[PDB]
Amino acid sequence: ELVQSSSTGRICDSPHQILDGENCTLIDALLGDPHCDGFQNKEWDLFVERSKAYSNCYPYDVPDYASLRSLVASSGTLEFNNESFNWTGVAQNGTSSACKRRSIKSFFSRLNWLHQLENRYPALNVTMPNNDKFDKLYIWGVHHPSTDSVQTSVYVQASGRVTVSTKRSQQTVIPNIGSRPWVRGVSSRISIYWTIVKPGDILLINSTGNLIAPRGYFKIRSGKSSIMRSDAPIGKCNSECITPNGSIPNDKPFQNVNRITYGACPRY
Amino acid sequence: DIQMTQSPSSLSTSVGDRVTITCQASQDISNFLNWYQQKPGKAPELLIYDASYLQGGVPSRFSGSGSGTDFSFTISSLQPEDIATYYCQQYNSLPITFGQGTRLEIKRTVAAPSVFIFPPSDEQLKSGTASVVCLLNNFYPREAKVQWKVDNALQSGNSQESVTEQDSKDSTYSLSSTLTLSKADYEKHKVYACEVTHQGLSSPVTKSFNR
Amino acid sequence: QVQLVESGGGVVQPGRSVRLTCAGSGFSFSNFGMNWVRQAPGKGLEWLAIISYDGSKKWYADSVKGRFTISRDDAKNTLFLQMNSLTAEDTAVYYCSKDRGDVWSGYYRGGDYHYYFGMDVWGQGTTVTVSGASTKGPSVFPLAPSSKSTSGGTAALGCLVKDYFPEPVTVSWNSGALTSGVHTFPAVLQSSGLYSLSSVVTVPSSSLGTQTYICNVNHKPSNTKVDKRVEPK
Ligand SMILES: *[C@@H]1O[C@H](CO[C@@H]2O[C@H](CO)[C@@H](O[C@@H]3O[C@H](CO)[C@@H](O)[C@H](O)[C@@H]3O)[C@H](O)[C@H]2NC(C)=O)[C@@H](O)[C@H](O)[C@H]1NC(C)=O
Ligand SMILES: *[C@@H]1O[C@H](CO)[C@@H](O[C@@H]2O[C@H](CO)[C@@H](O)[C@H](O)[C@H]2NC(C)=O)[C@H](O)[C@H]1NC(C)=O
Ligand SMILES: *[C@@H]1O[C@H](CO)[C@@H](O)[C@H](O)[C@H]1NC(C)=O
Repeated sequence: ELVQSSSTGRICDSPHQILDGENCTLIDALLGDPHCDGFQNKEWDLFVERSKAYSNCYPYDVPDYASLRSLVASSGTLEFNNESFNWTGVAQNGTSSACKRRSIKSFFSRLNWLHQLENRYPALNVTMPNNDKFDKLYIWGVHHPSTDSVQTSVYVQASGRVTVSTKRSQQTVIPNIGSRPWVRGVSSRISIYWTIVKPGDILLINSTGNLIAPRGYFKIRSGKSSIMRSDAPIGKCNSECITPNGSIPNDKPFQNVNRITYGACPRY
Repeated sequence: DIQMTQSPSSLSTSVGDRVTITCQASQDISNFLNWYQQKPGKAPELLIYDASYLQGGVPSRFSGSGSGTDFSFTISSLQPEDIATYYCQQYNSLPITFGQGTRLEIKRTVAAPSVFIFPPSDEQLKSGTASVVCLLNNFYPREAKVQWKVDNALQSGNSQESVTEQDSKDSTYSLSSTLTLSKADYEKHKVYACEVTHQGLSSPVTKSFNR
Repeated sequence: QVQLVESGGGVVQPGRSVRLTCAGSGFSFSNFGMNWVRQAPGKGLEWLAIISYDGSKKWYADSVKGRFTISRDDAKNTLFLQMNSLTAEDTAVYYCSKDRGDVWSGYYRGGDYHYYFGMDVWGQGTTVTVSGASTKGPSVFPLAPSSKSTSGGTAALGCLVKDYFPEPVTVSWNSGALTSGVHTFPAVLQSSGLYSLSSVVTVPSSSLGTQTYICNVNHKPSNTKVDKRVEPK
């Protein structure tokens, strides 16, 4: 008679494909944190983030974190298709000590840190057509140096400017030079942004410094997948309903265990 | 909820010596640790941030080091303008917690206190109360034990003491313990004694009166 | 000039609300957060609360959570701290400090936006006193010298400034003419809610019969000046 109030305590890996977060969140796996290299091109129906997760790369920030977290979560895939942009006149594959991959200075595997090339840095203009029948998700960023000498030593430009535009939208970011508290031995930050390119629309980038260029796109779609914050371990069982407190049988008409759920779950 | 332990609670060095105070955190806080200076009566002043870096305008004699759980704070050459209490603060997670504090003092006096006793004045008796004042003048170190005796019986809970800062000349402390009683309870007894236990004293000194 | 000036500190009755104000000039205030820190008399520094740059990130200490609420006014560049249901432990010098947090210095961990950093700019601190006592002038009593207050060639005498409120009191001897050998001790808070201290001075024992010794006690909260002559018994 009374509605269900008990959970098994674990989340069943069936029938829904459950990709677990462990030390990696969806955004760190999206950017390519070295300790998240095992999540490349991996799909899911429900991605579960853990409280023990942590970042171990370059200190960054995402201004609108939630919307970018919900875009990748609803698509249910981290499929990345590399694209060759014409970064003529600049150097690529910038690395840092705060992002160690295989005990070597590295960077976000999905980002290309453009820096100076022989004390020369031209106004980069590149385009990308998007000839497909689906939306593309480009992940780019803007680097915030610590002092004016770092801004000069890396880009040889007194003021940086970055602009990412399409046929519908445009995004302009200005780097803010200043001293940040040291994080993994770095007094600098990076601001991560994104731009959706619809079919038939062209991507455009006019940057005169501090560009964290992308290496490609992700296949985005408003699918059925989602994301959930939970610490309950994943067990070997089947269960049509899933809650942050664990899997739940969907036989009773209601349930009072948590307001968040996924699947054919009776009302909370 | 991260605990910050700071040792020692106080120390005493001369001018020109190397002073080193530390700070131990209850868990790994990486380099998210800061050091402040609080001169007497003023507000805290930031000196070391991110464990290792020195804030602008601060002399080079100051420095910090450490990562994880143990951090150190070092003054290569102590100066008279460095007499203050230094704290350590974290920011690894919420809540942000401070340290206990470490007071800087001066050594090398090691002189015994001068003990005096003051019976309650006749004007205070008229008001209905009675306060016997015991004085420990110019002594070092700070550690001092003052016990009250009313007709040879040890007292407790009915006295209060206050200590001055180190004198700017001889670096000695002064203490004043106040035994508070009503006049009715004061006139019930005859001998009121103040026994003082200090390191510089061979035997405990007891000053007393009658009535 | 980068400064932080605060006000709103005063004597307030227990169980009543108090609003602390802190405004600063000389820097981009809407570009950092702010912190509150109090210091109990003679005790160490206790941290209290934090606001981020946009007021969306706030955190209260567990000893303070629920009781106090912290607010921000960027239009006037002013920081606030509402204090409700004040108990006796809240007697402390409340300081105003800076986040040291650039809006962009928000490095992400797993899911923790790590905006909280140290404090680089401090205020002056307003004295906030919570008690049910009222304004009163102290009762000064002489600590007369005698044979029990003689060490070698000197003699000890003083005055007992007992039962006043609130702090502070200023004590001088002979209108400031006698300064050497004077020890005015920090006041103690007796269980009656009033303050009390003693101010002693060591003088030559050969001048007790001729020299006049007068302590000058002044307590501006009660507008009372007292001059007591300390004479031998
Ligand atoms: C998420 O991270 C998991 C990390 O597991 C930890 O890995 C470290 C690697 O060094 C182990 O550190 C040890 O620490 C000991 C002292 O505490 C040293 O004596 C020892 O030499 C070694 O350095 C640590 O024991 C280990 N376990 C912990 C911290 O409980 C990893 O296991 C997961 O696979 C990873 N999940 C991912 C990547 O999805
Ligand atoms: C990005 O830079 C390119 C550099 O050529 C711009 O291309 C031309 O910009 C001028 C600006 O006055 C226009 O008049 C031309 O029509 C542009 N195209 C060509 C083929 O010359 C481009 O416009 C810049 N991006 C944006 C959004 O303006
Ligand atoms: C940069 O790194 C990528 C990573 O695979 C590699 O493919 C590429 O050849 C490197 N060099 C350039 C110029 O992109």
